Amino acid sequence: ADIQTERAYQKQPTIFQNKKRVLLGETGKEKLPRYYKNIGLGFKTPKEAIEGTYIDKKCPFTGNVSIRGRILSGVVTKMKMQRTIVIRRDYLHYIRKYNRFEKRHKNMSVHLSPCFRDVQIGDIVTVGECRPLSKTVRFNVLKVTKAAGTK
Amino acid sequence: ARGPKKHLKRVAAPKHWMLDKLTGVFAPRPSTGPHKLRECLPLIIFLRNRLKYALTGDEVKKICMQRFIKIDGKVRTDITYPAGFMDVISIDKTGENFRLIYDTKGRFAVHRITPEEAKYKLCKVRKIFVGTKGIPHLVTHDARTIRYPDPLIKVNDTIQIDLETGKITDFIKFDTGNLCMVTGGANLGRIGVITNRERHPGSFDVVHVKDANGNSFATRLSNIFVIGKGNKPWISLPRGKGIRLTIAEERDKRLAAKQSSG
Amino acid sequence: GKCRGLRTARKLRSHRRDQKWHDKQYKKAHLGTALKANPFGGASHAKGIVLEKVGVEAKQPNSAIRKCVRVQLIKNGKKITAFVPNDGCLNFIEENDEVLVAGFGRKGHAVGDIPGVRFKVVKVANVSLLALYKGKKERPR
RNA sequence: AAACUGCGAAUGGCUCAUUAAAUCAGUUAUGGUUCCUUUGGUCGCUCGUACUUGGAUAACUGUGGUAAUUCU
RNA sequence: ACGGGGAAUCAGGGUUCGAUUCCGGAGAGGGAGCCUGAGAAACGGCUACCACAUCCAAGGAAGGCAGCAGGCGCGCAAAUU
RNA sequence: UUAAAGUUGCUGCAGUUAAAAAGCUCGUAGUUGGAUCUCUCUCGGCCGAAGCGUUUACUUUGAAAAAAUUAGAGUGUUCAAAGCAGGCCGCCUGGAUACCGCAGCUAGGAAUAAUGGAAUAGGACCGCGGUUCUAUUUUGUUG
RNA sequence: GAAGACGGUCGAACUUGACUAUCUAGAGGAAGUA
Repeated sequence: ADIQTERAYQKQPTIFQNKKRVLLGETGKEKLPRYYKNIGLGFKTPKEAIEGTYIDKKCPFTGNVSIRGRILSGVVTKMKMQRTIVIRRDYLHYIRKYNRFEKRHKNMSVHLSPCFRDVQIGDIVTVGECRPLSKTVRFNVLKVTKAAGTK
Repeated sequence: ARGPKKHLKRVAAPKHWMLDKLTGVFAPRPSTGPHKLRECLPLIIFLRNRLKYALTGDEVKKICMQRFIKIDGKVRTDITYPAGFMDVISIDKTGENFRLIYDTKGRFAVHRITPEEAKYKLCKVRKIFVGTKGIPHLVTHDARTIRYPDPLIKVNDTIQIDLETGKITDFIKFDTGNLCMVTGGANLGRIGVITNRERHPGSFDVVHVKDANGNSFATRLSNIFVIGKGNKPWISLPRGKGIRLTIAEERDKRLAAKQSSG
Repeated sequence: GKCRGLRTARKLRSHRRDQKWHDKQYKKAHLGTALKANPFGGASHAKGIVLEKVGVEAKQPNSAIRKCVRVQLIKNGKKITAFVPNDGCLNFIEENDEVLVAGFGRKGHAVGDIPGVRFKVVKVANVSLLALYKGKKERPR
């Protein structure tokens, strides 16, 4: 329950969890030691990462990805898939003949780790480039900042 | 393509070889080797286009096949063998020794050195790894690997090789106040003192270098070669001292060389 | 008046490229119907077989009979009336002849007096009409 | 000479039919891969007939088939 | 419509071209499948089908110029076996 | 096919009568929007490493941007289009430089133009308090 | 260790339909064209 919802046993692959022990620790405090790492670009790992119990192999903090490439940022529009959200990135494109600009946008399906709970729509995520996680997913949510009005 | 390419068109050759347009369709196309083909001199270009010892590629074949050319102490019969930055080309029959060092305009100069100097060279360490029962390793900028270096040698330092043994004699560390040559980009061939290094994580670092006359320029970190310690270079420097003149003062020097000579 | 703001580049260029189709020169050379109606198919010259000599009558404020030639083109089988320029140059033209036909000058419109004729003859039997007219060559036998 | 072995024949040359975020250009990444060759490293690190091992097959000799092949 | 570097024109802004010797892609009549090899879905390699087409003693055998020349065709339009 | 064409108009056209303004009001996107606010903390040698300062646009800089082509320096191909050579009596000297939009990097500037922050105070700065877990220094050694 | 065969896969092509497009043989006619 609460993790094992799939047909296969979910576990962090780096942590061995069947270390035998004597009854003074076998009965006293039962804690699976969590694997987490520190991604390197000044981003600090959230609290829910290092103490949570979720298992996500695509999480940037407790899974097997590395963050290298482009740091970008968008705004959450759709939260309707399993562990992956859709952001929108707005920019101005310079047309040279008219010396002017036009509002364009591009969508990005991006992977959202379960360590970012309380993510609304309309708020600004920071995304980092990883290896291709899916057919259309190449980025990963690294930092969430709320919208302007949510006190 | 269905595989690796073997030709080089003459227009797409590197600019600093100073080939011209009309003598052929092809360029010499360097062999694979210790230096990159955008960063090397093939031995055929050094021996007939620079030294004028030959007039054809056939004569370069005849000169090299008599085993007369040693590059870094070893005989090379390959006429497209890529010589590169700070290689010692030593012709024993004429008693000449050369080192490939960039000019202030970013081309390899015909720099003659004494046979005292022709027994060493400087290399830039690009990679350190520990491998297979804890033996530390180097990888220099010309594909040498060295087992058991000094443990103070770190990446981006500059070591000194003895060309017969292949072993390190001493080294310079990467620090502000040491002397550089730029080996890449716009600032190629310039020489000065490190004053600064700003570290951008996940990307390229930028090193600020100060010229001997107070000019200042930046490069990337990979385009930096530490020549000497403090101000003293550990090698002999070419005609210009790594001080790039502007076009106005180069014109003034070229005109002052005509009103005095003649 | 027209929009002028700093972010109006999409409104400005999508309006210009839609008002560009109201120009006669753009609509002619960017639609493709006028190129499929051109019997030359965009070529400068063409070649055809002379079907019959034809006298076309001049338009009203002057009076003569212009000496044209009805010619069926080789490359697509379209039929064409084409004007034979100088005098006694219809005498040089037999029937079922190879002929070389150019445009007449106004790029598909009928040059002044001759009604509905867009073309003129340049060569006949691979000899130019100017060489026959000035007596430099003769028609082969 | 021939033939076996090895390497090359994936480069070059030609053309512009397809192809409209595709190709391509600038920029980045492989910490997500493979790499003949060149260059350097490594190659008594292993505790268990050798002063040299075995069977063939071309070229060659000889007998041929098919109207016909760089066939056999 | 192969894409770029680029080209013509030009007060300034622009408009049109880029098949074409440099770089990148693609394809070897049309599709498909492979062997060998570090590297090919290779075509001056192989195996089929489709369309063409060659030699034949009628049993069978062989093919691929969008390489250099050259020929036919096509055309307004382009060179030496 | 380009200029002529200010006859496609961004610079830069026109809409009473020459071609032309919607029957009227509402109204989403888009476009455009009134004044207003004058840098520091631990170490390493008084300065740097550690933070940036709300976030961008803008601007200036830097480096990175194939050659050829274009602009352009030198040089009497006999001149020139070209070429990259050449010049003294073995020497001497070249084979420069600029431009390369947009997108992406770097560093200064802070006017203009967006955006943020304390109004159920869940506000800042302070000392004081309580709850939970923990760095490993601490007991010649070891437990 | 060859021929061969069961199966699987990739898959050109073949047949019959349906829709759609083109090239060609095709009576009749109409209007305008002059």
